[PDB]
Amino acid sequence: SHRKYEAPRHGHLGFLPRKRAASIRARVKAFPKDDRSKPVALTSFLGYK
Amino acid sequence: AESHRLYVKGKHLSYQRSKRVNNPNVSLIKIEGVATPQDAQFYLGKRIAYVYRASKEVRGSKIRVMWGKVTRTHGNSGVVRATFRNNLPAKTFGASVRIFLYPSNI
Amino acid sequence: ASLPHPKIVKKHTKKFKRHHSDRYHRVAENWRKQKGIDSVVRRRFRGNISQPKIGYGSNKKTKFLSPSGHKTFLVANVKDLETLTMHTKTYAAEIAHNISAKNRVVILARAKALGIKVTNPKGRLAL
Amino acid sequence: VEPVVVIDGKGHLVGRLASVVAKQLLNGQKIVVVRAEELNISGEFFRNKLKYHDFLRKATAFNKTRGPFHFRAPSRIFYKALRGMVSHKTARGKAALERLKVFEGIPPPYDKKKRVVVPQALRVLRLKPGRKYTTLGKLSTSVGWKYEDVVAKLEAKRKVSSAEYYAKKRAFTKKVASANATAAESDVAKQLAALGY
Amino acid sequence: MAHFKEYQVIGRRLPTESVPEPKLFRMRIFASNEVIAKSRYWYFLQKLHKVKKASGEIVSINQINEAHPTKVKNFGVWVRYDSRSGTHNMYKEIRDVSRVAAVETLYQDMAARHRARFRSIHILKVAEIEKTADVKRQYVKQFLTKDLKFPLPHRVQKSTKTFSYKRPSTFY
RNA sequence: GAAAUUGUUGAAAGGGAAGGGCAUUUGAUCAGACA
RNA sequence: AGAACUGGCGAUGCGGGAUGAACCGAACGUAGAGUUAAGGUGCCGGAAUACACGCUCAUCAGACACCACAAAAGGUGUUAG
RNA sequence: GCCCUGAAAAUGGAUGGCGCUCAAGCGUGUUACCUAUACUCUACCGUCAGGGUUGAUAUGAUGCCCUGACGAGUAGGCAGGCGUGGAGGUCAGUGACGAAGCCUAGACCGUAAGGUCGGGUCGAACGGCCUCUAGUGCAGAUCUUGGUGGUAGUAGCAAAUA
RNA sequence: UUUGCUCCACACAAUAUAGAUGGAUACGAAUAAGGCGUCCUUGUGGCGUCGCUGAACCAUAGCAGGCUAGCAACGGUGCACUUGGCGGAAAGGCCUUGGGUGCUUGCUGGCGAAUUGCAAUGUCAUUUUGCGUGGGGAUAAAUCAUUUGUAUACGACUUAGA
Ligand SMILES: [Mg+2]
Ligand SMILES: [Mg+2]
Ligand SMILES: [Mg+2]
Ligand SMILES: [Mg+2]
Ligand SMILES: [Mg+2]
Ligand SMILES: [Mg+2]
Ligand SMILES: [Mg+2]
Ligand SMILES: [Mg+2]
Ligand SMILES: [Mg+2]
Ligand SMILES: [Mg+2]
Ligand SMILES: [Mg+2]
Ligand SMILES: [Mg+2]
Ligand SMILES: [Mg+2]
Ligand SMILES: [Mg+2]
Ligand SMILES: [Mg+2]
Ligand SMILES: [Mg+2]
Ligand SMILES: [Mg+2]
Ligand SMILES: [Mg+2]
Ligand SMILES: [Mg+2]
Ligand SMILES: [Mg+2]
Ligand SMILES: [Mg+2]
Ligand SMILES: [Mg+2]
Ligand SMILES: [Mg+2]
Ligand SMILES: [Mg+2]
Ligand SMILES: [Mg+2]
Ligand SMILES: [Mg+2]
Ligand SMILES: [Mg+2]
Ligand SMILES: [Mg+2]
Ligand SMILES: [Mg+2]
Ligand SMILES: [Mg+2]
Ligand SMILES: [Mg+2]
Ligand SMILES: [Mg+2]
Ligand SMILES: [Mg+2]
Ligand SMILES: [Mg+2]
Ligand SMILES: [Mg+2]
Ligand SMILES: [Mg+2]
Ligand SMILES: [Mg+2]
Ligand SMILES: [Mg+2]
Ligand SMILES: [Mg+2]
Ligand SMILES: [Mg+2]
Ligand SMILES: [Mg+2]
Ligand SMILES: [Mg+2]
Ligand SMILES: [Mg+2]
Ligand SMILES: [Mg+2]
Ligand SMILES: [Mg+2]
Ligand SMILES: [Mg+2]
Ligand SMILES: [Mg+2]
Ligand SMILES: [Mg+2]
Ligand SMILES: [Mg+2]
Ligand SMILES: [Mg+2]
Ligand SMILES: [Mg+2]
Repeated sequence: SHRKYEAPRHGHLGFLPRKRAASIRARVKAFPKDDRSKPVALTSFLGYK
Repeated sequence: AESHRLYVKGKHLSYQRSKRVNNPNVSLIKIEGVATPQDAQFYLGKRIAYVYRASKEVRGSKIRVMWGKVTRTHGNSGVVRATFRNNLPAKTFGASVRIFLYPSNI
Repeated sequence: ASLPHPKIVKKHTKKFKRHHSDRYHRVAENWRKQKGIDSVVRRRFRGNISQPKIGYGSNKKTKFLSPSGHKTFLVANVKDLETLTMHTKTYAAEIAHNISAKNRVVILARAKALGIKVTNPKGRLAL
Repeated sequence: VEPVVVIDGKGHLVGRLASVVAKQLLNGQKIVVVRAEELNISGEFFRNKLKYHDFLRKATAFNKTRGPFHFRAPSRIFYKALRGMVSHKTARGKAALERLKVFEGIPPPYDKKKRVVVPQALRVLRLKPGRKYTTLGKLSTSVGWKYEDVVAKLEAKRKVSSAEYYAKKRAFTKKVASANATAAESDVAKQLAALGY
Repeated sequence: MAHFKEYQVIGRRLPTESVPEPKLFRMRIFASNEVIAKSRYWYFLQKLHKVKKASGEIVSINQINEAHPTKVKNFGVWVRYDSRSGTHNMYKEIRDVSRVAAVETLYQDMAARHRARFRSIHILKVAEIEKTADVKRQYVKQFLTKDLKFPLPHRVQKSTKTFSYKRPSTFY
């Protein structure tokens, strides 16, 4: 009929589905842009918290 | 030679039909190289074989045939209507079909 | 060796089953006419089962003929069988379902003697 | 007429190309279509962009995952024009569609195979001069297609190899003509002229 | 209404004892056949005279053929017609090779530009324009200039097979 | 010693029901008629 | 909501109008061959991506009776008068 | 005239859909072509009608034979038939060498109601024809009585200290 | 778990098939412009020529294509080898060398074909699998149970164990 009072929805539709991940090791979906003028180097690193 | 063909290549298009009722009794045939009813008048009467295979041998063969005849032309673009000894199975819309040169009148 | 006859044409070999006799066990296939006010079958909408009607009736000429072209005549004994003595091109004996095996071999023998066809000779046959 | 027909989409008008492609499959002719990125649609770019956004808003309100799917690639905009011209929920229809393949660019097999065109859907033959029109690849990038650049790069590479090929060939048929002409005027050739050859 | 013939039609009101030999009137009429032609005749006589078909008679009906059917002529054409909201007189000019051809393209034109079906039109006059320069409408004047020539750019040939192995050329 | 309903065996079909109509392919099955 | 005359639906399937009681065509025994209606013939879909003269370009074009809506007013868009 | 403005509503979305721009749009013209249980011709069914035919020595006179037209249908009327329990007659009917009943994507006759056969199971009785008779035909009635499912190996089997 | 797996070869058996029956025959780009030839001052160049459809081009004769001889060419092509190189968009294919070998209808010869009876697809393709045989080749893992708690309603997850 129309809310009554307006309020923001709860939580963020851009983090759905709220399922368990396919792996403990989260994936790197993107790497820094490449600049082939600099020396060769890793662009990330593993460790344990 | 490499070619031994004595028939014209053809194609089982459709049953005769209206917008929502077909008629398994009359098939519509597209003949290669025939683009008009005047052309298709040549083939009226010619005999037509749909040739197919089966797993189970019969009187010697694993190859069976359904025989028919072209009967009239159909529309303006060379398509032809044909009837068969038994109506064609309808999985064959789009299947190849053989149109012979007999009965000949040349 | 039956009388010559025009090719037998059957018009509707498919059985007329009652509507919805395929939908509920409580409904036998025996033909039964819809009388409902709304029924699609009674109203003959395109796509439902057709119904028996007099158009389907067979040629007076080949009606009742079996494939052999003989009418079948039910027979209980040699006397019944012998009613077909003068009509072996026209009628064929069927031996009735409740005739004993030993009486069948008599009936069958006499049929052979008279040239009368028998539609079910192998019945109860001591093989 | 041939087992498989390869159509150079470039310069064809979507729905007229689709209309013929659909019929062919239904009739049993396998079709493969290349360079769908160089397809056209009549109507200026903005128009067809607006149309595409209309399409884009239709979705299943309770779950957009079940709702109409919006493919952004020129090959697949194309398939869509096509698929909707085919009774595609019937066996006969699935069968026709399996007979079809569509590509952006000209990937292997088909780059060394001849491609044809379909004059009754050729833009330059159909559209009245001056009427604006759209190119499929440019429409697609604007609604998300990610691969115009990569296709462009491969195509330029492919187009260089094919220029070589052509050149070699044209060199060769020049020789062949030089041959065919010593034989001109010979007796067997005058006889063939006599018979229309 | 079709492919037109042009007819002379002649009628009169029926004779009477006190008035035998009534006057006799003629119309030229453009129609596809003599049945429509006699119909049209009665239609116009009744807009002009105390008569109708039940008290009149067709005296003669004859097709008039063009005198010089392979001679290009400049036609002046005068029409009355109804629109959706009124009725209107019009002058047009048509260049063709017969009155009959000329009137076909008129109905075509009237249907295309003004959306006038056949019922809504009255041809008032069709006349050959003898001197160029009494030619008034420029879409024709245009075709009277000396030593006139023009190309037909962007040639489009009809394909006869659905596939083609070239890539056409609109040269000409 | 029926039916509903059930177990096993055998055969078949099954991309959001099933079942039905006209037609034919394919499999299985079967009457008749030849002399 | 209520009358008039006829024709229909109700009691009626069939072809068309995608769909639909009433509109269009046409009224039904079982079948073969033929030809049509109303309606269609790019593809879906049987059937000319037929012929012919114009008109129309829409950053919410338009697309067929019943029928699934649009008006006053206004345009130096374009057309013919 | 066509187009444009004027032109605002609620899930995403409909010239039927795809899509179409010298159209696959709008107005008009000309051919061809597709297809209704309709029209034309033919066979077969039935209905109504009009004819013909008692002459024995063979078989249906309610018969046989020729001919023409016609066929939609609720409520409803009438007609000719199918099936069930009992009754009179008849077939000197069937049957322990297997009656009745039951089973059977085996056969055959009938437009259909239904009828007939084979095979399996079974165990004592039963059927054709003329006729008599009625407690004589089911899908329904929130029908009656009995039986049985999916629900489902599911809800649950957790108060009172162990 | 009674000798298993894999690639190549041939063999028998199956099973199939959305539909072989001479060839899918490769620039790009423009369309109010281009292709090809040719020259040159190498250019938005000169000159010539073509289109008006693939109605083309290529292939195509021989028991469905048998057995044989020769000549002229030195060409063509099938096959298995071998040399050098290319192609990653889905390359999985293209090109090149060299010897061998078959066919050659480029031409000229010898022999064969019937009775499949006046037609009957008259059977010539390519799918997947199964079983033995013998030429190479190769000799694991996953799951239950146990265990961790970075995980968990149950499955699942994540650890650990010769
Ligand atoms: Mg609010
Ligand atoms: Mg998972
Ligand atoms: Mg309908
Ligand atoms: Mg009932
Ligand atoms: Mg009702
Ligand atoms: Mg929105
Ligand atoms: Mg017991
Ligand atoms: Mg069935
Ligand atoms: Mg069937
Ligand atoms: Mg009522
Ligand atoms: Mg009606
Ligand atoms: Mg569709
Ligand atoms: Mg069609
Ligand atoms: Mg109106
Ligand atoms: Mg509508
Ligand atoms: Mg204006
Ligand atoms: Mg619309
Ligand atoms: Mg449409
Ligand atoms: Mg029009
Ligand atoms: Mg035509
Ligand atoms: Mg009929
Ligand atoms: Mg009749
Ligand atoms: Mg009736
Ligand atoms: Mg009775
Ligand atoms: Mg009784
Ligand atoms: Mg009683
Ligand atoms: Mg018994
Ligand atoms: Mg059963
Ligand atoms: Mg029998
Ligand atoms: Mg028994
Ligand atoms: Mg006892
Ligand atoms: Mg009685
Ligand atoms: Mg009672
Ligand atoms: Mg009942
Ligand atoms: Mg009951
Ligand atoms: Mg009930
Ligand atoms: Mg009832
Ligand atoms: Mg009950
Ligand atoms: Mg109960
Ligand atoms: Mg339990
Ligand atoms: Mg529980
Ligand atoms: Mg509790
Ligand atoms: Mg298949
Ligand atoms: Mg040039
Ligand atoms: Mg050059
Ligand atoms: Mg030059
Ligand atoms: Mg060529
Ligand atoms: Mg050879
Ligand atoms: Mg020889
Ligand atoms: Mg590929
Ligand atoms: Mg081995």
